Amino acid sequence: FEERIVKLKRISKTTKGGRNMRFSVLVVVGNRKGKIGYGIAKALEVPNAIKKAIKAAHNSLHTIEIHKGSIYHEVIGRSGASRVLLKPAPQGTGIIAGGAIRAIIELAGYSDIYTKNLGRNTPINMIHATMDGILKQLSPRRVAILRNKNLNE
Amino acid sequence: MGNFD
Amino acid sequence: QKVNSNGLRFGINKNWISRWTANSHAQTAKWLIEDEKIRNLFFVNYRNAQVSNVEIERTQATVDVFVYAAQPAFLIGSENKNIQKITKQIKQIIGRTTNLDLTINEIGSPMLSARIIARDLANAIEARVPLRTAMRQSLIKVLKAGANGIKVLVSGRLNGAEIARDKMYIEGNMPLSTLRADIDYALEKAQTTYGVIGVKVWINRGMIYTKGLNR
Amino acid sequence: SLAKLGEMRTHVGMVKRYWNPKMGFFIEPERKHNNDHFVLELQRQSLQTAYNYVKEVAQNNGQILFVGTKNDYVKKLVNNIAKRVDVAFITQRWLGGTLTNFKTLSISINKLNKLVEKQAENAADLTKKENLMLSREIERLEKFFGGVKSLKRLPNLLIVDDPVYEKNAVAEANILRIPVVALCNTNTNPELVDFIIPANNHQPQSTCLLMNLLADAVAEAKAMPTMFAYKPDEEIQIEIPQKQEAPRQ
RNA sequence: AUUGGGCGUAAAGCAAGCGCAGGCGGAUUGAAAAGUCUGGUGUUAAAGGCAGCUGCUUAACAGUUGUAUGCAUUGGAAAC
RNA sequence: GGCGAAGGCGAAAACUUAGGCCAUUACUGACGCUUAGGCUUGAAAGUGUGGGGAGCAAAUAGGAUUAGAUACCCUAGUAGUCCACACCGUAAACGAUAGAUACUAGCUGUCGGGGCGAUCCCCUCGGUAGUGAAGUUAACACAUUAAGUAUCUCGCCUGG
RNA sequence: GGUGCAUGGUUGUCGUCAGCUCGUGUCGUGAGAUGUUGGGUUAAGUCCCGCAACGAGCGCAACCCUUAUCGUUAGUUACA
Repeated sequence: FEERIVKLKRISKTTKGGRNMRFSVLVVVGNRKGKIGYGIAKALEVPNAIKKAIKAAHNSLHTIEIHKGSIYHEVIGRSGASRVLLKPAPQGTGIIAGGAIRAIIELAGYSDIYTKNLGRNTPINMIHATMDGILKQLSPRRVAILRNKNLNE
Repeated sequence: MGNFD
Repeated sequence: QKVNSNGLRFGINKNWISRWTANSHAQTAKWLIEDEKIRNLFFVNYRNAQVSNVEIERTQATVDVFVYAAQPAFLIGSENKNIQKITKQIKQIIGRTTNLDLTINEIGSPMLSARIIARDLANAIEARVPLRTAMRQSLIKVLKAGANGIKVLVSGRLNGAEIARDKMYIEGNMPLSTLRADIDYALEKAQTTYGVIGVKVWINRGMIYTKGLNR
Repeated sequence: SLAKLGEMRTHVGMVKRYWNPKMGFFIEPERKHNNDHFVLELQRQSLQTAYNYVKEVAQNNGQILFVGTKNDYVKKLVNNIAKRVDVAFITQRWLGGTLTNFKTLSISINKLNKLVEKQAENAADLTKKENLMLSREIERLEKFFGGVKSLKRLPNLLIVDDPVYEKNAVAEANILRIPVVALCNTNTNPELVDFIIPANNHQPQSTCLLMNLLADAVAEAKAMPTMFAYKPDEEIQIEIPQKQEAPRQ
């Protein structure tokens, strides 16, 4: 639970006689052991928006599984024309990634990883693509169970 | 879910 | 462009602050300017005294300046070193033939009096404290004091130019348009090093139904 | 044992060619009637599953909720079920968010009960106009919250007589992980409803029948007698706004 | 953008058809072995890149040993 | 609604003539898709020669409104719009969606062939539309006639 | 003396116009939408039905003053 923000954005919708300046923030929540969630919310002030985003993220959490501190098979995250790639790095290289990717992977209790940004660079789409790529990970024990070759095959 | 509790 | 809430419900739900009378248009101006010097003198000299309001009682060369404050020790001082000084200052600023015999009385639940809250906001703003946290803390303390919603709006240089960026807060039923609301109002002029900061605090202390007239 | 196949004299039939095609499992190949008939053995199996689940839920001493919104018959039906068995129920339009958000409605039901007791203790202290105004608001609140008033936590089980017409209720129930059982007619989407009951709900005779078996199933777990379930023959004969004419236009 | 992009509205499907050369291409059997894989031999100068060691008071560096990559010949495999 | 590959095709007849769909116990036996170059067709405007000119109408003249009006309006008005032989080869030549093939829920019409047969309706194989999920898309939206899952080939794009 | 293009406070205008927003939740990759829309009645977002919305604040009315009837306490420096 570090709750490190990634990108706060200054948004505003027009209105008769003035500009409704109601900026929004994005947060990442992770227990450094497998719990990951994200949440985007808007408010008139920084603390209100931060609190709302943390509540939204922590309310909707979802788990991930760890094998030697890294992803074990290469996977590409296709979501909203903004691709993010993961690769099973060897134990020594350590964490390397962009801003939002490093935030997500570090808060995921992870370790060494290889990533490369593809497509656009808007943080929300990167977060969505990375999360999709990390949750379509199909566990080796799962495919072992759903196959007749469960005995280490 | 099989059964409640 | 709205009328002051204190002056709208004045004389129909709130008693007058300076009750007195004299000969017609002869020297009431003199008393009006002289007694007011006490009212401003308290609020200027004793910031930390947390004086809420003072009542003036004049009739044919006699004066009774009632005082309501949360910390009377500052007014009294140590072993009554300050009460004599304050009473002699009031005498020197009012004259010589009028008996004074002032009193100092405690206020019940001070944290729901607008004047001292505005004074504390001005002190916090002039102390380079960021406006948001201090205003939120004061809001929390006044709400916890056991009153109704609050309406604090502050204008001035909010740590920079482009002053027209005032901040306002509302956290409960505050019907300004209702005469039968018993709404207390006060204003303070925080004086920061960059300019003038105006703080306004509206406090609701419950409805005033069945009160008949001024208490 | 439990509503033998003879008693389901009118339990199959729906409007022609409006069925969701992903339910090809339950419906046999189409015939002249063009109303998608259902297999009764799997129907009895589904009834057994629902019975043994709601019985255990009631043994857990939780809270279950009932839903009925169609025009007259199902509303009177759920009212009768509520007055017969101590069950939470909803008779008017679903208020769009009863379960997904609960703090904004618990305050409302608390206000309802507080004003009910305020009326109960007020000996005409206020004016008659003031008395009339409060009672009108009481009537308003009972019109919407007369059912869900004796609950404290989120309902751990809810029933729906028509998931298509109650897509809001089933969607809200599926936002959470709580179970839901529905009279899944041949036009619904089974991916949402947990326990599928492929029965007929447009016709009057079948909805009351299955609602009564479920009500007795939850009642028997409370020791109460079973009016329409497990009871055998020459019974289960329900008064009928006659059940005929399946096709709709 | 072979791995590693696109062509409805953002640049981009020729106005359409007949079409040779080119690319691609039904199922089964036989052979050959041009593609394909693999074993042996020859060669792919030295310096340099990589790894280890030694010597400069230690590195920069120098020396030291192994190291890839392709090509040609020869012997087999027959799934495409 | 039908046909054609596209442009397009609607008073009636005769001759010549093209392609398409359904069923095939028939036949050749991979002879099939795409296509650089090439060839053919290709709305209207326009041009060369000879006719034709009822209506309409660029250019032009006059009468109106406007400050101006060489425009919108009105009255005249030639080339042209028509036909015969050639030339020009451009259009938002639009489904803004290249061709060929296999697979992928369903519902509502409509048109043709076939079986059954008073029409209506039963269904089979096709062509043309609407609604609609998984799926795709940046969204609009497409969605068995794909902008879906894939292959083959060609053409084309690389800021204004 | 200057800077109302550094201000507080005060004030004009839309305008006594009926609007302006927030909390929770839902939908949307998003700015955002949903309440505030649709149907009736009012000067009024005033109320009532329906409705993925449920509630809340500012804003309207109401509590205030004055005129319009009567009862009562009081009778002068009114009245008679």
